[PDB]
Formats: sequence, structure tokens, C-alpha cells
Amino acid sequence: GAQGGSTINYNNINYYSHAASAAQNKQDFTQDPSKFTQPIADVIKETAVPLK
Amino acid sequence: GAQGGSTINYNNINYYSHAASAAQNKQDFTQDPSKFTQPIADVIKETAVPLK
Amino acid sequence: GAQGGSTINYNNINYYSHAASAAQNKQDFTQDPSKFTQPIADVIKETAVPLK
Amino acid sequence: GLPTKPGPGSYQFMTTDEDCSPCILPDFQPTPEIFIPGKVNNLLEIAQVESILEANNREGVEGVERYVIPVSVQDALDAQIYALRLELGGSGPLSSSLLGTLAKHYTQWSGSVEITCMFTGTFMTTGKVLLAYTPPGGDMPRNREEAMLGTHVIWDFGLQSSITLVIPWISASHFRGVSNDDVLNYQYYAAGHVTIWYQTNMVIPPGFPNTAGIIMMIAAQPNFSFRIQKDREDMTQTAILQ
Amino acid sequence: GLPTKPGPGSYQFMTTDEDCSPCILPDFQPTPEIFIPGKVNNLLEIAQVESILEANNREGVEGVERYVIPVSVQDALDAQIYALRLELGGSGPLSSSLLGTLAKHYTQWSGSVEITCMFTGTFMTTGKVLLAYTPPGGDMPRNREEAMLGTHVIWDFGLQSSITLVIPWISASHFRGVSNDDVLNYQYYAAGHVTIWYQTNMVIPPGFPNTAGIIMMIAAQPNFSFRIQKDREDMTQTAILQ
Amino acid sequence: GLPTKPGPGSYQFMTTDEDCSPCILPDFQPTPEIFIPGKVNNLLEIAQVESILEANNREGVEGVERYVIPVSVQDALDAQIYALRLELGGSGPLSSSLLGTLAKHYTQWSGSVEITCMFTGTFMTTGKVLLAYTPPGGDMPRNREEAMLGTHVIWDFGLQSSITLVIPWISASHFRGVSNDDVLNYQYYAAGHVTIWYQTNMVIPPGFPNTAGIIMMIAAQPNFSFRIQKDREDMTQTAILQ
Amino acid sequence: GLPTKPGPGSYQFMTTDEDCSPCILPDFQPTPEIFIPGKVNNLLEIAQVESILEANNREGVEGVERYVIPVSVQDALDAQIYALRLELGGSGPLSSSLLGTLAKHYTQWSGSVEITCMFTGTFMTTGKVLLAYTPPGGDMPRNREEAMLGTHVIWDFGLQSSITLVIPWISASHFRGVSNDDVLNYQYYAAGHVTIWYQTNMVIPPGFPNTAGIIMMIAAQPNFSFRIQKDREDMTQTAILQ
Amino acid sequence: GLPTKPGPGSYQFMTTDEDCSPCILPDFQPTPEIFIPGKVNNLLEIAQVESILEANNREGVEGVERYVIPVSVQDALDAQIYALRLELGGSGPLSSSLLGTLAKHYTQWSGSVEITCMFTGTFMTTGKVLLAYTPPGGDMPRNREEAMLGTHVIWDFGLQSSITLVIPWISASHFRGVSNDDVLNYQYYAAGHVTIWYQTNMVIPPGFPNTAGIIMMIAAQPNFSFRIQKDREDMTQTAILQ
Amino acid sequence: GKMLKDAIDKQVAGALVAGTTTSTHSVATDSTPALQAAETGATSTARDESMIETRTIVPTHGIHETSVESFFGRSSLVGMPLLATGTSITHWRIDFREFVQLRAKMSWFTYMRFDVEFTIIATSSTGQNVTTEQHTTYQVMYVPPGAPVPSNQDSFQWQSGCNPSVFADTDGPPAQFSVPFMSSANAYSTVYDGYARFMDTDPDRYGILPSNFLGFMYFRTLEDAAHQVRFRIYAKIKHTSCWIPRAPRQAPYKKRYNLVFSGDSDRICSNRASLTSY
Amino acid sequence: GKMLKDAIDKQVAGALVAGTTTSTHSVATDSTPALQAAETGATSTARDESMIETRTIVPTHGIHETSVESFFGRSSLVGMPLLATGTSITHWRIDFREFVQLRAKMSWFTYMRFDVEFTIIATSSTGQNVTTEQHTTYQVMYVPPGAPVPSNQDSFQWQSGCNPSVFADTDGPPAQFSVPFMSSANAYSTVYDGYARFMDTDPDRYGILPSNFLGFMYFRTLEDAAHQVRFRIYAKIKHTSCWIPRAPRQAPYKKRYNLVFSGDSDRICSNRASLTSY
Ligand SMILES: CCCCCCCCCCCCCC(=O)O
Ligand SMILES: CCCCCCCCCCCCCC(=O)O
Ligand SMILES: CCCCCCCCCCCCCC(=O)O
Ligand SMILES: CCCCCCCCCCCCCC(=O)O
Ligand SMILES: CCCCCCCCCCCCCC(=O)O
Repeated sequence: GAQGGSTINYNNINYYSHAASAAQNKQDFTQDPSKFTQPIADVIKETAVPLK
Repeated sequence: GAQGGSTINYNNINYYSHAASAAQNKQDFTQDPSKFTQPIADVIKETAVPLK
Repeated sequence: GAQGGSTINYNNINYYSHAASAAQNKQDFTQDPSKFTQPIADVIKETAVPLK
Repeated sequence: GLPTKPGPGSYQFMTTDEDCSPCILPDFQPTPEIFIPGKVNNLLEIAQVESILEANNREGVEGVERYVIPVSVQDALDAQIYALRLELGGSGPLSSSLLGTLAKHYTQWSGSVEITCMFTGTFMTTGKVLLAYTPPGGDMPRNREEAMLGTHVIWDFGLQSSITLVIPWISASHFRGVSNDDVLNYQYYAAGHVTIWYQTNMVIPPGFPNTAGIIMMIAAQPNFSFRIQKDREDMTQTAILQ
Repeated sequence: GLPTKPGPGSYQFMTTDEDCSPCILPDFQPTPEIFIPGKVNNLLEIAQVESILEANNREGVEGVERYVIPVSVQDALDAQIYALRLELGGSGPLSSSLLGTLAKHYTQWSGSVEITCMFTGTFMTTGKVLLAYTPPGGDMPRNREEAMLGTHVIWDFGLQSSITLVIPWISASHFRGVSNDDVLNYQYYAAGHVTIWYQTNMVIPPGFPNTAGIIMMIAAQPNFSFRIQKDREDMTQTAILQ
Repeated sequence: GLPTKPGPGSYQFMTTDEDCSPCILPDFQPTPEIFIPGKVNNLLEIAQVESILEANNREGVEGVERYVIPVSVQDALDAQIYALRLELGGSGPLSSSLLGTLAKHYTQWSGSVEITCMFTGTFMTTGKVLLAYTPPGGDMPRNREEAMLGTHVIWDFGLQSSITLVIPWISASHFRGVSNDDVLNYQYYAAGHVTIWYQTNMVIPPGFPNTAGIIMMIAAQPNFSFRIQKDREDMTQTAILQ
Repeated sequence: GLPTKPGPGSYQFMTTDEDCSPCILPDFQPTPEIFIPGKVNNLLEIAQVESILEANNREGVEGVERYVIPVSVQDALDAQIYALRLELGGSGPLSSSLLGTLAKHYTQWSGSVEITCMFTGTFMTTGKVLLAYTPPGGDMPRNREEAMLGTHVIWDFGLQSSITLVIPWISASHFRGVSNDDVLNYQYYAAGHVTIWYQTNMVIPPGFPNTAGIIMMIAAQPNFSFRIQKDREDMTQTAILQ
Repeated sequence: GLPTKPGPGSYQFMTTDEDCSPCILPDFQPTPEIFIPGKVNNLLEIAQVESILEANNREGVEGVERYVIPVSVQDALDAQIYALRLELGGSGPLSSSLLGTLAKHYTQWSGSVEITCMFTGTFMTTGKVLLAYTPPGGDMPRNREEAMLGTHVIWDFGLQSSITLVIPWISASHFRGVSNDDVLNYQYYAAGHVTIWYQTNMVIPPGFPNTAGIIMMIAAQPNFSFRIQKDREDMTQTAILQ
Repeated sequence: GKMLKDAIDKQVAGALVAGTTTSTHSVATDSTPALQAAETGATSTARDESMIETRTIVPTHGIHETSVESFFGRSSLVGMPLLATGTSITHWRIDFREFVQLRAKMSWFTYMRFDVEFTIIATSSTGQNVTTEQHTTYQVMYVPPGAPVPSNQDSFQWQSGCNPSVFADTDGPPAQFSVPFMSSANAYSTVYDGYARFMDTDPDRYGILPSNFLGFMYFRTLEDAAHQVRFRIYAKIKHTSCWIPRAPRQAPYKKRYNLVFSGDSDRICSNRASLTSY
Repeated sequence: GKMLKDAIDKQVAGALVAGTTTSTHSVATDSTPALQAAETGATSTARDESMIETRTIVPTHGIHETSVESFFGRSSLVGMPLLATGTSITHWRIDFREFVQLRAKMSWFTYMRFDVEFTIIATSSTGQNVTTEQHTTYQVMYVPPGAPVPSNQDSFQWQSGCNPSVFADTDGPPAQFSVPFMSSANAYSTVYDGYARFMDTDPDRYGILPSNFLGFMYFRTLEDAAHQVRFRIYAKIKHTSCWIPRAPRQAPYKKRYNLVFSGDSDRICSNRASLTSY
């Protein structure tokens, strides 16, 4: 991308018929860390005491 | 096609003059299974008795 | 040029940065033969006598 | 010239390539396409056509007779007529049918299958038959009491000569393996059992033939498909044909 | 550089390639095109021009005389004048004509052909002739009774010196094979028979020439075409020409 | 043909190439994607999950016990509980954690780290603990007086069982080297010290266990990242697996 | 990578290629173009400039004297002054002129040529001269009676010192061959004859020089061109120059 | 595949190529660019900075003293202080300066140069100096009478310690050659002479230092440029560095 | 541009398999979907939903790997002529019947209209058939019926003024070329119930349809070979129309130009000892 | 054109790391961010700004080198079959378990859906394993489960009418090809807590999920090899979906088809003599 900073901007051009032929995907996809870090029924806000 | 599910979507680009040079056709064409499965003058609907 | 007669018509496409990389120029440039054939202060028309 | 970088895979020949290539006869103009009946666009149109199971595969039965399962007057109740492991691969009776021979060209399959049975006894010959499909996990059902717990149809011999047992696609996964490759444990894909039982008995008037036949037929339902072409096992050669 | 993958067929030379290629004299400016009479754009313009059949191909006839079929005063009724297997290939009389020599360069043909006959007897010489075309399936017609059952014209000698028998394209397929290649059974493409018969007789005044001639001529109709270029059989060399 | 100039790097295979390449099965149609819980799009979602430090790495401690730092009733004031060089590389206790094992695959790191400690003594067991982070330049702090001069938290044992010491990204540069490669002097990237001290003492009722434990846990903060993939040191093989 | 098929002519070097090619100094910025008098864009600007024929090519004449054709007082009527085969190739007098030396670099030529003659006798010296151009087909004209039948000018010596005989492009074809290549029969392109005759006589006052000179000059007309570059015959070397 | 014709120069590596090439780490995200003082975009910003001439290059002078030209009380009139051949190449005093060391990397130069001189005598020390630039064609000026005929400045020692002699670009051509390559006769590019003379004398109070110094400094003007990178002569090695 | 739009065909494989609708129990004398009659020649019409209680299933599976194009659209070996060093010449008769895998795949249909991509791999070896080095051009000449065949390596037939030829290197990339549908007929025929000739019923001309036969490929090296060359000829069938499906070949093939089979043991699937156990 | 727009996907890596807000001192009984409870199973919520006084930091660092695509998106060795000269045939069973680096990278997840780019480098050598010259075509044939395997170099199975093959030269550029996600399942499984078969609990079928196994690659030279050939098979995983992260492998791998480990000394990190000094 002739460079913004940490932004790689790519035009993936597949020359073949099957999508599997395309090169690797460069998108950043959504991160939901809280399904692993906060996997609890009741949210615990940072400023609260956790138990009770 | 950078992927919908089971849809392969291809732009066949022939570089030569004769159509025979083109790569293989990826269209799905119409299926008429009933010219082989129901090859009978009188249609028999599924819920009816076949004979008489 | 898929042919007009004696007209060669070319699109010179240079792939490199420096103009010196380009292929040879196919333009016909102006001809001024008279700077060499008639290099004289006073024009002498064809039908006149040259001296005097 | 345009600067390029040929990469890996240069000059290889892959048999499944989809590339244009120069025509050795670029001025040729073929004969027109005429109408012909029965144009096929997809081999699953063939797989939906019923064909006869080579069902009477008992050692010693040869020829056309392998196509008729015996059905007799029974002297005991709830007897078994037939047993068949549901398999598109291998070498059992389904393997030589239209669907089975197409499955020989493919590695994976999905969808419902139907089995149509036609009774061939005399007009006066009566009977009722239980056709069962048992999903996998265990063995072939041992008695009609166990087989009836599965998917099953009950067939009354009469004017309408034939019955369908639809073997529905019942499966942990979207696809199964066609083959039973042992080293690769493709028995993982065991697809269950088909068994046939006397629901009442075959009954005849005095002095009639005490034996008749079922002609079993099989085909794919419209929800069926195949993946991964593969070489047919039993179409071989030891020499170039001359 | 642009990433590329050269594939199979790289660096091959095919004689029928249709590709642009660098000009070794890119500044050259050719002489103008002038008008010349008789410009040809398609060799089927030549094939529609009549040429003379080397029809009198009997063993012992040499030179110009091979171009005149004898026609005589008959002493018997319904006699045969000529017989010819309809073939663009091989080495019979049609093979050396304009149409036949073009067919030597091609593998397949389709369309109607016409044969124009010119009588060369004296003004006072009369006659009627039957020209027959027999579609394939059997042999050459044996008598005028059998030949007349086919396509045929009946020719009266008179002021208009010439006649046309149009041999129409009558064929199971859209195209036939030019050649009669035996190993390949191209006799499959047998195209029928042309025969000539006396419809009445040639009659002369006393002491006239009792023998005259037909000059046979052949050409393609406008519905005719050729496919698949092929090498001419009889244009050979054993050494480079010096 | 289009004139080209293949350049340097032609026909090379680079393992990090991002190029399209012909599919050996161009007609294949994969099974749909179904919902599965816990989809991961980025390995820093794993690095933000707490894992247990193999913190009790004293010679002779084996198994699960390496996960519990001893904490005892002290007979002297201001004693030290624990000492740990802040390092994502090497082979010390951080190296076997989730964050440490991810760091084994990367060359460089940036961001804040947090350490969560859980006390495991009886309900009746009390104590106060000082957790210190010392930025680099010198050695491990020798006494609690020196350690307190740094970033530090003071932990009171109580109903809320656990504490966090956030080790903030304090650094001359935007990134540090994961490894401590000696020949390359990667000790340049020394990242400081973590030490644990008795702030008061562990106090027990008569006849209770005089020893309890801290389970240390570590994870990355949301401002953390890794660069430059590299091979994992301790995942080796001497032979192909059979 | 983009699938490609390198074809025939790959990696060849043709000396007349018109292709772009990478610059070994892509940041260089040349000195500006300044005005210089006498810029030439096309070598036919040079060919239209008159130059002196090495016309007095008689065996034994050396140096500057080869540029002056003798003209004398005649003692007989209608005598011949000069004879010259019209040829841009070969090695006769036209071959060393500006037009002739350009023709050495080319294979084919077309257009009109002019020959300008300048008399160098004394002011008091009189004469009339016939300059003839004979189109090809025969030999050089033998007498002034035969030469006058062609294109010709008649020159009167006087104040205007010079005359032009325009040799017009008279030719069966649009172009001729420059060379007289024998094996290839390029004498096919014979372009005719130029001859000079005394129309009256050279007359002098008593005791004047009885011999004077013509300086012949030649150039191309504006309708002239050259095709097909070719190597110059007489610009050779047996060794690399040091 | 797209038909192509790789041409000459295929697979060559030119060190000045300007081509894109695959990145071995295509997912890497570098550290941000921070502000740093003194960013340089073009090495002619360095060439316009004054640097000290190694001007006192007399045999036997070592070290820092090579940077101070002696200036003394004279006992004779119009004496010479200094002489210097104007040359960016070679090995004389200009060659080791900032401008001279940049010129070592380049083949050609154009533009005006300035020389700034700083007097270092005591406050009480007076003098007047003539600084001359002589365009090429002859030798170094022999006396102050000859040198004054050129471009010159006259310097009065005083509060403003320094003077500039601007050596203007005076040249037949737009560019000169940096080097003095003998085999190639690059003395063609001789650029003239710089000389320094006593315009009056250096005068001192009784018992002061009778010798003081000039520190010569040189830089390029804003109209200056370099072409054609070339290897630096005096930056060599006989072995790989370890 | 629109002119370049002519050379591009957007073509889509997105046909799905049939889905499933939920159904409930049926107790009636009205609708009897399970009763059939195979005598009509129609295949059963009964579906899943009418035989058991089904759930709903959204269709997700494609059918494209069994489209006739995909089934035939790959390369297969069809000819393996060996060029010896004695004459440096060989040929291959052009048909897809020497090698059984492609022939058996074609036996599912009666008439087939297609184009062909041919691919030729040349391999040099010693007399003991071990790979060896040999760089040489070879020539493949299409010789159609009625064109004179080359008899030697230096025959002037290899001029090739009218026969198309391909020249390639033994140790270069494989030669590859396409071919349109060339039959005089409007399709090719996989099977022929007739005679090659009128006035002839010789068994050797039964089942021979000469409109399937477009002639010969002839092979020489451009110099005399130092080692034997094996050409492997691959064909990929493309742009395919198919009519009239058949019972596919089950017995092994025995001859190139007819359907003769052994038929000693009339069975295809394997045997068991009892129909009521596996 | 829009049709060519279909073959281009603009895709962007511009996700940044979290920044830092300035904070000030806090003296209260209201907000206690440092008090945690690890018993819940939640990771600590405390951040920098709530524990010390922070400055403001604008985020500048990307995260893309740890995206699952980037982490798996490079080629790794997965198979090294050796073709000897005695039979000139070899094969490789297709799975990513012979070589430990890719296997250990995959062990961070349970289920993985991806495509594959395969790259094959062939190298010829002598019996003493020194590089040597040998120019020959080789054939890699995909043999799926149930297709008959070639038994020799000249077996007619190499016809390849239905198995896909790649032909390339030993001394040419590397063969390379892509593969879609081929499992009958909706993802691959890195670990399997079950049996390969019903009615069987043999230890050798524990942990064996046969839906990960898509068959074999078979390798011959097109002539009989003069020297042994080593094929190196590289796989790059692409278009990657990952679910359910795991504790990554820590003990060395020992067997190809199960997780057996030594476990003699229960520790991973190195030891020291005292917890209060380094
Ligand atoms: C042969 C058709 C040429 C089309 C290729 C154009 C160049 C590829 C696009 C690359 C896009 C991302 C590059 C970048 O900005 O970093
Ligand atoms: C040299 C001209 C470049 C034109 C080729 C552009 C790429 C080919 C189009 C491929 C279209 C189908 C790809 C896909 O979406 O799966
Ligand atoms: C890779 C980009 C393709 C662009 C090249 C298009 C063809 C070159 C243009 C040639 C123009 C002059 C040709 C002619 O008309 O004689
Ligand atoms: C070499 C260029 C022209 C060659 C023409 C090849 C066309 C082959 C089609 C074969 C169709 C019939 C197949 C068969 O008879 O079994
Ligand atoms: C050669 C073309 C078809 C080959 C298919 C290769 C697909 C490989 C996927 C492997 C996924 C399972 C990995 C494992 O079991 O460890």
C-alpha cells in the first residue's frame, strides 16, 4: 500500500475458478476475548468486588 | 469466489480464437430426471395408487 | 495496425520508470530539406534565372 | 517486456487443470447440434433411476436368478427373508447397481435412498412382509421384534405389486465415506442395516408354487449427492488393448 | 514482476498457431495494393468452376483423348455408355479435376455436385441419353431399367449442346469422408453411382462418323464445403529441389 | 505473445508466499460451516486468558506441586516470598504458561502483563503481602525496603481471594526481544523483576496449618502484541513419527 | 500467478526488436537539449543535397581530377562527351556520391533523380550540349541521333553556368533493386542510360584553352525513397581496431 | 494461459533494478515513525554545509595542524599565501572534505562552490589578503599581478572574522568530470585555480606572535549537483571483516 | 471493453440438492404413497416426508461434481506409443479405447459431443527402461484419413505443409493442444449396432463406426534417437454433451474394437453363504 | 469490469492494539479494581489505568501477525517419502502428524476448517545420499479411500482417469496445488475422544477420527529411476477457521496416531535452587 502505519491493504486477485485457489486472507476479524476471559453469567465490572 | 457456500463462480477467459480452446464449462445445467424416472404417458401422483 | 497503406501506428508502452527504457520512437518528424538544399539569403524561385 | 516472476508449479501438468489451450485447428466449424432424445446433464439423473439389486448373492446362484430373492410358504412364525448391510461401497449386492456403480467412481455420499420391492407370485398368492432399516451402532437385527424398533414399512401383497421402503439419510455427519477402507477405518461410516421379515406368511391355494420371488430395486432420492471422484476398483487391465 | 505460472505447452511450436510475433523489419512500408482482376477470397469459388473429367480412363488411352467418352451408333437397345463411382477421393476420374484436386487437400466434404455433359457429334447426329445417379447401398446399376429408378435426367442432343445432371447431396450425415481409407473403413462413406445409358440410340446420316464424344465436366454447387486440411497424396519428393 | 521479462526470484518457493495456485479439485463443494462455540480469530484472545505459572520451580518439586508457592508463618519481619525475572523467553516459570508458550512462537513482544495471585490458606488464616515490579537497570531487589520503591500492590488476605499486580509496559522502546540470545546480546531487552514479600506476616489460630499457598496466574493485557514468528525451541524430533 | 504459455521465439535476441528494457541508471537526469543548427530528422534530407560525381573514372586519373569530365574543341560533328549507366548500386561513378553512398545502405529505391552540370571554361568559351536519358531495354545509345529519341535537355553555355537534366522515375514497378546481384539476376532492374553529346561544338577565341570541364552533380528529387537496410559492401575490417 | 514471449534480459539480476518483489514477512507491522530532529532527504543538503579543508597538506604536517594555513609577517611585498588546483577528484585537499568525499561517490559535477576563510590571529593583528579564482587554460598564477586579473575578493582582517570567495560555475559545458582519469584524458575537465596572496601584509604590535592561521572552509552553492554514482576509491578491504 | 467481454463467459455452479420439509403422522385411507407398481417402468414417487415423520432440512449440498462436464472434465491416458531407435518413428491410432478407465467412464452414455485437450509427455529411457538423458525435438503430426503416412524419420511427408504438427522438446514442458468436435456425425457414438460398410457383414466390421475415427498421430524425433522415447498421450474431454445413458460396462474389456467379454461366471457382486446373514 | 471485480477481494489488516488513557490518583473506599476472585473462572478485569497513574498512549501496534490466518498461513514440511530405484514407487499417507512443528501449532485448537496449498520439492541423490543429476518426469496421484493402489511403476492404475494427478520434472520448478476443505465433517478435529468404529474399543482405534483421513498420495517416476528421489511435501494452511483453544502440547510427540508421552519427570520449565533468588 505504498506506505497510515500498521495498515496492510491488499487486493487478493484469484486467477483460478475455485475459491480454495485464492491466496490467504488478510482481513482482521472481530475479536471477542470475553467469551474466554469473562465466561460468567453475571458481569463483574472492574471497580466492583467480584464475590457477593 | 473468495468464499454463499456451494457456489463456485468463475470467469472463464479464453485467450485463443476457437471456442474449443476455452476451459471447461462450470455452469450447472437443467436437470430433467423425469424423462428417465417417470417416462409414462399418464402421470401418477405420489399419493395415488399407480395401477387403475 | 491490422492493415491506409504506409501508415505504421504504434502504442509504445514503457514498463520501466526511466524514459530511456522506452522502445524506439516511431514518429515521422518534420523534414526541412531547404536548410541544406536552399541555404541562401535570397530565395531563387524555380522559374527564375538564378544569377542576377 | 512486462517484468514477471514465474513461481512454483511452473510447467506442471495437473490432470484437473481448468485452463484454455491453443486449438490445433482454429478454423474448423463443427456440425450443428441436432435434437436427440434423452440428453443427460448430471449423473444424478441416472442415480435416481431404479435398477435391480443383485440381491440373491448366495454362493452357487448364477445369472439372472441372482436377481430374485426367494420367498416361500413358511412353517414357522416371524421368519427372516433377507438381510443386507447398507453400503454403497465394498462388493455386496448394492455395489453392482446403477447407484452402486456410480458410487464406485466417488469417495463420499449423502442423502436418502429408496428400495422398491416387487412381488412375483401368482395372483392368488398372498402375504405380508416387514421391511426394516436399522440405524448403525450395533449388528443386524436378530429377530422381527428387534427389527421392528427401527424405521420400517409393512407390505401387503395385492394389486399394487410393489412397495417402497425409503431409507432416510440418518447420520451424524453431512457426508459418509463410500468405501470401507480398513487401514483408514472407514467402518466409522457404517450406515446401518436393511432386513426383510415375514409379517404374516406367504399363503397359497392347494398345489400352487410354494416359492415365489421378490425383485429388489434401488435408487437415490432427490436429496442425494456424491463427492470426490476416484478410480473404479474393478475396471482394470493388465495390457494395452489391441 | 507480475507473478505467473507458465503451464503445459510452453515453448512448443504448433504449425497452426494463431499468434502475433515480432517483426524483423518493423519500419518497412510495403508497396500499395493495386487493382488486379480475378481476386480470390475462398477456394470454393474455384470449386464451383466446371473442369473436365479425365473420364475416358481406359487402359491404353493417353493424353487429350482421355477427356472424351466414346459414343457410338448402337446395334442393340438400352446399352450402357459410362459408369463411375461417386467419390471425391481415391484415384478415379473425379480425383484429377479441379474439385477432385481440392478434395485431395481436405478430409471431409458436403454438398451437391453437378455434372455437365457436352456432345461433340456432327450437327446432323442425333441421340437421347439417360444420366443416372444411384444413392448408395448396393452396386452399380446393371441395366437401364435399374438405373432409371434413381435420380436421373434424360438428354436430347440438339442446339443446346450440353446437359446438367445435378447429383444432389443425399446422405445420412451432414458430412462424408473424402478418402476411402481401408484400415479405417471409410467405405462407410460410399456416396453412390453415376451411370450413362443410351435412351434411344445415336443415329447418323449415311457415311457420317459413327463415333462421337461426350466431354464430361464437373463442379460443386453453392451448398458445398470441405473440412480438415490434409496432405496431398500425389505431390511428393525424394530429394530437396535444386 | 505478450513480451515479458521474468526476473530474479523466478521459480523460487518461499514458505510465506501469498499467491493463488491452481486447485486440484476445482468442482468440489465443501460441507457448510455450522455454528460451533468458541471461535478464535486471533491468538491474542488466548494470551489474554489467565493460566497458572509453574512458579514453584525449585529443584526437587515435581508435578502439580510446582504450581503452589509456599507461604508460611514467619518468625522474622519483612521476609521474601518469591522472586522472578520478568522474561517471556528463556526457560523460567513464565515460559511454560499460555502467554509464555505463545511467546515461544514469536521473536518480539510489547504491552502490559498482569499477574493474579490466589491465596489458598484456611478461612481463618490472615496475612498481608507486598507484590513488587522493579524496572530494569539493576538486580533483583534485596529487601522489602528496596522493592517497595517500584511499582507495587499490597494484598490483604480476605473474602476476595485474589489480587492483581499489573506489570505495566515500561520500556525505552516500542518492542522488546522475547529471547535472551547471548551471542546477540538480547539481555539488552531485560524487562525487570517481580518479587513478593511479607507485608505483615501469615497469622493462624492455634494448631492450624502453618503453611499455605499462593497460586500465581499470568495473562496479557489488551495493549499486548507479538511479532516475528519463530520456531519453538522445545518441540523437536529426532525421527519421523510412525 | 497468472497462467501463461511462453511460445516460440522465447529468449531470442533480434537486432531489430522494438521493446522496452530496464534502465541500468533509472535516476539519471540528462543535460538539456540545446539549440544546434542543422538538425536532421531523415536521411532523405541529405539525399536531396547535390554532391559531385566521381565522373571522370578513366583508368589513370587520380584525385581531384576525377571530378571534371573533359570537354574539348571538336574537329568532328555530333561527338560524344560522356556515357553512364544509371545505377545506384555497383561501383561506377554514382556509387561514391552522397546518394550512392546512402544507396549502399539500402536494398531498394524509387523516385526521380536530377543531374546538375556546371561548365568551367573561360567566359569567352561557348558551346551547346545534349544530355540524354534513355529508358532501359537496349544498350547505351550509339550516336546523338539515337540518344535524342529519349528524354533529353539541350544546354547552352552562358551566364547561368549550370543545367539540370531531371532523370524521371520511369519504371514498370514501384521500386527497383539497388544492387546488380548476378546470381539473383538483379539486372532485371536495369534503369537505363545517361549520355552527353556535343549539340554544336565547344568554340574558343584564338589561343584560349582548348579543353575545359564539366563538373557533374547528382541528387534525389522529393519523390525518392529507399527500403531495406543492408550492410555497406566497402566498409570492412580484418581486425578489431586498436 | 496467456501467450507470452520472454525476451532478452530474462532472469538477469541488475543491481539498480526498480522492481517489486515478494515480501518474506507479509503480515509484519513495523514500529511507527517517530519524530527525530535532522531528517535528511537529499545528500546535497550535506554538500551545502561548510567543512574544513585539509589545506596545510605540506609533507611533514600531521594531525589537526593540517587544517591551519600559516600566515606570517612578511618582509617582502605581494607574497603568496596559498595555491590550490580546483578539483573535486584526485587526492588533494578538497578530496577529504564533505563536498570532496561526496564527490568520491559521483562521476560528474556542476555548480558554484564557495570557500570561507577564517583568520585566527590576535585581536590586534591586522592584514589584507587577496583570494583569486583563475579559470582554466593555463597554469597557476605566478604573481599577484596575474592572479588579480581573475575573479577575486580582497579580505580585510577585522571584527567580522571570515570572508567568502565564491568560485562561480564558469565552464564550457553543463557538467564536468569529477575524476582526473589519465587514460581517459579527464584533465579535459580542468576547472581552474585558487590562490591566496598578501594584499598588504600581516602587521603585529611589538612582541606578538608573528605567525597566525587561516582555517579554510568549503561548501557547495544551491546551484550544485552530482551525477553517476561510482565506487569510492579509498574505502577498500583485503578480507571479509570479522 | 465489450470486445474483451466476448472472450469472457461468467458461468456458475450453484445448483443445490433437494431439501426436506417437516411432516407429521398420517392415519387415512386417502393417501397411500408407499404403494407402487414397478411394472409401469416408472421409478417410485414416494419421498421421505410421506413415509416417516421428517424434520425440515435446508439444502446445502451441491451437485456439480456429478455434472457430465465435471465427470469427464479431467485428463486420462489414451495412448502410449514407443519410439524405438531403429527407425525413430511411431504412431498412435486416435481413439479412446486402449486404456480402460476412460473407456468405462464413456460407457455410461450412447452419444457424446465434446472437445478435447490433448497433453503429451515424452520420456526417454535406456533399453533396460531406466530413465536417461536425451535432449531432442520431436514432431507430432496429425495425419487424417487419406493423407500419406510417413515411412521413415526423414520422409518428406514431415514437411507438414497441410497436416498440422506440434514440435516440442523431449525434456521440455509437455505439449498441449485443444481440438473441436470433429465428427462428420452430430455426436460421437460409444457403441454401434451396425456395419462399417454396405454389401458386407464381416464380423470384423460389426460395431465399427468409422465416423468416430479421425486418423493418426505420427511421431518422430527430428534427428535419429539415441535412446527410446515413450510418449504418453492424455486426453481431457470438455464442453460435453451426453445423450441416452446406458447400463455401464461391468465385465472387463478384452479387445480394442469390440465388446467381447469372458462371461464364464455370471455374477458381479461377491457371494455369501446365506441371504439372512452377512 | 464487474465480472473481474468478482475475482478481487479487497481485504484489510488494520486492527490496532488497545491504547492507554491518562489516570490520576485514587483515594476512596468506592472503587477497588485490584481485588479479584479467580474462583469464578474469569480472568482479572483490572487494567493499567486503575492500578497506577498512567499517561495517555495512542495505539500504534497491529495484531495481524497473531491472527489465526497469519499464524498458520505459511508452508511447513508434512511428508518426506523416498522413491527407491528397486520399484520406483512410493506413497505418503496424507495427514499433518509426521513432523512436529505443524502438529504442535495445530494443537492450540480443537476444530480447524481450512484449505491447503501443497508444494512438492523432488531431489535426486546417490546411494550415499550425495546430490546427483537426474532429469525425469514424476507423477503424484491422489488415491482416495477405496480406489485401488498402484503396485508397480507400470501399473495401469497410473492411467489416472478418475484420480487427479500432477506431472512435474525432478529438476524443474516445484509442483504446487491447492485443495478445498474436504472433510465429511464441518471441521477437522485435532483431537478425538472416541473410537473409530462401532462394536470395537481396541486401543489402536481410540483417538482415530477417520473423517480426518482423505487418503494417499502415490509417487512414481515415469520411467524406472536411475537414482533415488526424495519428495518433500509442504503444506500451507489457508482460509482458516479455528474453534475451541486448548492447552498446547508440551511433552514431545512420540507416535503419529496418538498422544502418548513419556511423562517421567513432571515439569516443563527449568529448575532453580531457591524461589527467592534467580
Ligand atoms: C495481470 C493483471 C494485473 C493486476 C494486478 C495489479 C497489482 C496487484 C494488486 C496488489 C494490491 C495490493 C498491493 C498494495 O497496495 O500493497
Ligand atoms: C491478464 C488479464 C487478467 C484477467 C484475469 C483475472 C483473474 C481471472 C478471473 C477468475 C474469475 C473466477 C475467480 C473466482 O472468483 O473464483
Ligand atoms: C499487459 C498490458 C497489455 C497492453 C498491450 C496491448 C498491445 C500493445 C499495443 C500495440 C499497439 C500497436 C499495435 C498495432 O496496432 O500495430
Ligand atoms: C490431432 C488433431 C486431430 C485429432 C482428432 C482427435 C479427436 C478424437 C475424438 C475421439 C472420439 C471417438 C472416441 C472413440 O471412438 O472411442
Ligand atoms: C491430494 C488432493 C487431496 C488430498 C486432501 C488433503 C487434505 C488434507 C487435510 C488434512 C486434515 C487433517 C490433519 C490431521 O489429521 O492431522
